Amino acid sequence: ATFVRNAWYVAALPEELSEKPLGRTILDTPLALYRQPDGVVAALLDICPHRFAPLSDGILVNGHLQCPYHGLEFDGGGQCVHNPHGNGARPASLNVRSFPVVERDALIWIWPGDPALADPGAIPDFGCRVDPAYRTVGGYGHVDCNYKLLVDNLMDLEVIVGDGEIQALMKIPGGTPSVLMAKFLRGANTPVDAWNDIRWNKVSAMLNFIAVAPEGTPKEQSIHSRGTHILTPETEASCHYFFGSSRNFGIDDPEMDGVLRSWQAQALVKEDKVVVEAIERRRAYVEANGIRPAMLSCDEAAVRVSREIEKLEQLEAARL
Amino acid sequence: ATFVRNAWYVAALPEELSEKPLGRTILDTPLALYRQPDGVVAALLDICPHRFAPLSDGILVNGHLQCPYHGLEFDGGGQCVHNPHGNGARPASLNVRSFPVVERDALIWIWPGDPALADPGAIPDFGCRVDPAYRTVGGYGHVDCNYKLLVDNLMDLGHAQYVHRALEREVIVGDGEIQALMKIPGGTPSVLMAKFLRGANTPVDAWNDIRWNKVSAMLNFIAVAPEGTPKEQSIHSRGTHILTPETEASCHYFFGSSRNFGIDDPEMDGVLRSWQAQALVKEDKVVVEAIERRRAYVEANGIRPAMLSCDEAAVRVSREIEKLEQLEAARL
Amino acid sequence: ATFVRNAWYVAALPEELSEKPLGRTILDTPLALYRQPDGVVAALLDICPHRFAPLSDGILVNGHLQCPYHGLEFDGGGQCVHNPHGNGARPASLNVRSFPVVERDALIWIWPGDPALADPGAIPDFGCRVDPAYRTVGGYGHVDCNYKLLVDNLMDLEREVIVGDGEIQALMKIPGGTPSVLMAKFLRGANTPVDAWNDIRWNKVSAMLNFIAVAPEGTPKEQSIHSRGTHILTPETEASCHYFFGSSRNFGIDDPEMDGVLRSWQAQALVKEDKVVVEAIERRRAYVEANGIRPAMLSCDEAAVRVSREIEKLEQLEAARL
Ligand code: FES
Ligand code: FES
Ligand code: FES
Repeated sequence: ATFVRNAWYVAALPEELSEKPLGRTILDTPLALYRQPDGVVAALLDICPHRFAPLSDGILVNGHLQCPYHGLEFDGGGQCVHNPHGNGARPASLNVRSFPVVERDALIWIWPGDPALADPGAIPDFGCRVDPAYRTVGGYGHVDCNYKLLVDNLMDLEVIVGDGEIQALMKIPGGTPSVLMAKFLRGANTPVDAWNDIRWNKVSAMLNFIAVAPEGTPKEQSIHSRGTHILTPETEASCHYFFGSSRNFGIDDPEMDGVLRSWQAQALVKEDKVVVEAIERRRAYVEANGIRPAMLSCDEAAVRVSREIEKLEQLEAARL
Repeated sequence: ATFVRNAWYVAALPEELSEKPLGRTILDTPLALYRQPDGVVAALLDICPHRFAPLSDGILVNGHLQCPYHGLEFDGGGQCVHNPHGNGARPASLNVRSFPVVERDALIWIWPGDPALADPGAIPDFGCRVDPAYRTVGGYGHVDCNYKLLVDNLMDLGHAQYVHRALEREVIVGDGEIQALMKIPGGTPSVLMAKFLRGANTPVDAWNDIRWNKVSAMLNFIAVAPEGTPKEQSIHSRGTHILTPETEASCHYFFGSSRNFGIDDPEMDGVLRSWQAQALVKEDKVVVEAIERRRAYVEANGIRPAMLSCDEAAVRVSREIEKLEQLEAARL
Repeated sequence: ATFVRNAWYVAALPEELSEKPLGRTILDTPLALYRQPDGVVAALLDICPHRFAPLSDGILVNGHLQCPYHGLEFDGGGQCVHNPHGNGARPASLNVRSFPVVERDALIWIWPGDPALADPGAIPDFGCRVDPAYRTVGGYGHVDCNYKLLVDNLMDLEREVIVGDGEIQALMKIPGGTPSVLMAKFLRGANTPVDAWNDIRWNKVSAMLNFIAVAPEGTPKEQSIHSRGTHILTPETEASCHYFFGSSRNFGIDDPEMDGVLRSWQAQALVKEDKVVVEAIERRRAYVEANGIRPAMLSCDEAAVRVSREIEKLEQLEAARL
């Protein structure tokens, strides 16, 4: 596959991690993701340097991940800290590869490329996920399609182009009938404007803005929800979906939490998950013939994000 | 893959189609087969020209199939007839391929190859399925084997279906049509078939004929008659046995029975609608599906089949099919 | 795939075979295994010479395997003995390949390569399996890993490694010990201070026989209370294999309760937690091969490394011939 490795991707949501490691594949790389007894998240290559057993099937022993096959022990940095055989010796060849991980904005970000180039300044800005003004709920979903098809889906219903960031803004005075959603509709009564924005950040992290407000008031003074919609490639033809909603209205609604923690309700439904997986199963045919997609007006935002990913995939491929 | 695309194939039975589209793959081509408001059947490539969503998961909107992804609308010809986006424009690139589809003899025929060569006069004659002189029942079956294995099985020496237990032989070969004939005067095993025997009582003649038409469409003739009565004035059933490749290693089987006996017998309809009784026994599906899993081994070693006496008709259908494979492989 | 075809491998346990044929694949070769009316075991290529049907889905007709498609009949040599078609003629083109098979030591051995080199004298010695002095129990397992990984797993006086011709032995005596020399099942023999042994023998390609022993003080190794475990692997595909496991013990011969706990034989030929490691190692093969990733060997690996490289040398010899 052709992946963009020198970039931050979400590998998990913080609640998924524990002292029991989680095995998850990121850009065709099996990682063992666990949280150390002092709370710091580690990401080790899920292939023991000895005879390749899966570290993610082990447990922590004195805060060290102990391989379930023969008991080599590893720290968050990948250094072998205990060898229970023979002279107990730990040459450098017993170290497992370690990945940069930064926990920020209720997200576990990982750098799968050159670990020396990992720069926390490049992590996309998702502060609303930790903002006490917002109520943030969400979850995880696995999808059997290449990540770019869900990037299209999400970049879909003014387009500003920046460096490693793209914005697709739509302001809707009144709409086709009423430009009010059921959750927004109960807020006020006087005539309203609505917004439907989404921001794309380098590789495949996205944040939308769904808003309704009386008359023509500050966009930020509206009743709104910011959607976390982040994709991380799993294999060339599969990916992980991290979705979440940060709402500023009816914050302490235990009922609203239920519908928004649903897979079909916050991200793509059953017919919407079926569309991307179904498109993916049609890839071999469209490629075998000369079948290229037919663009419409509503595709400008998606096409520009697609071209940014294409540039990045070619630029890294040029390196190797 | 290796298919003979310039030929007519059955893609569905009429009763499978309605205004809710059916997704079916024919010779590695995903089709959406649906019936328009006036009942006329359309056959579109199941890949929307926009972002490749499956049209078969859509519905009709004012009689037009609307893609469930972004709402483009198509007519029976694949023409884009509504664009709900932007200036609404409908350039030619928003057309989806349409395949020649002809509903005839209670079968839904499709031409999966070069549409310029699709000639409805070439569709094999399965008239007995609409002949009010006959009672016609049948159904559908899917099998995990290359279709030629089920064509071999059906062209096999005096081999009938389970519900059909019991001059001599003759194989006539023509252009894209083969007939393998058997007349059994009086017999030695049995001349009355279990389902037939309730016709008359005195000693009889028996027939077991089968017709093959270009690429995998077959119609057999299982017959019983007293003494020496006209072959066509006999008690008989015309069996519809049509195979359509799905993938290189799987296929669709459309089986049917056109009988002139027990026309108003619903008990008889039940068994003849049975896929193991009429088309393929469970032990035969296991053999053919098992042979398919052996294809990689026999090809990797040099293993060619050793033919017997009971194989004359099938080997000829096999060689006719192969020539057609060559005609297409040469063109491109 | 790269297999060692000029070698004996177990294809089954005798109780798996009967007059009902068994389909099993050995080194990418589909076999039909059945036992003839006189008890003699035959091994035919599971591909009928007519139209490639599974012979293994057939039945015996007068001791001859009858193909379930069209009824051809085969004897133990693969010879077609009945053709129910036409003039009944049976040209040689209707014979199916037959494989050398030798039933020995309650094992079904097969030579999947060149039949001209098949020498029953090269079958490894597993006599304890038929020794009336021993009580033998075991079974079968299929595992989704290349067989070398379960040879690695199993190859893992103090610890001494003996190397012979097509034979490697890894011996361990634990004199008295410091952790424990008493095993849970063994402890109910003697009680005053004890020695323990854990040896394992590997014979060419992938047949292994271990020795688990416990005995008081310093008594003869052959006079200990012990079990000789059968651990034989046979490749199925590039990435799957058959596991034949067994226990031949000299203690509690007539104990049917004892038969039960050793038939929970996850303990010697680890097959539940141990199936999980090798299948997981196998699923990582594409990554470790795609990068230049080689295993880092330790002190506990001398036996495994020598057996692995002998398996490797034999693979090259055959790839070299062709
Ligand atoms: S083999 Fe994984 S730690 Fe010894
Ligand atoms: S795929 Fe976009 S309109 Fe059908
Ligand atoms: S395939 Fe075995 S006899 Fe026809």
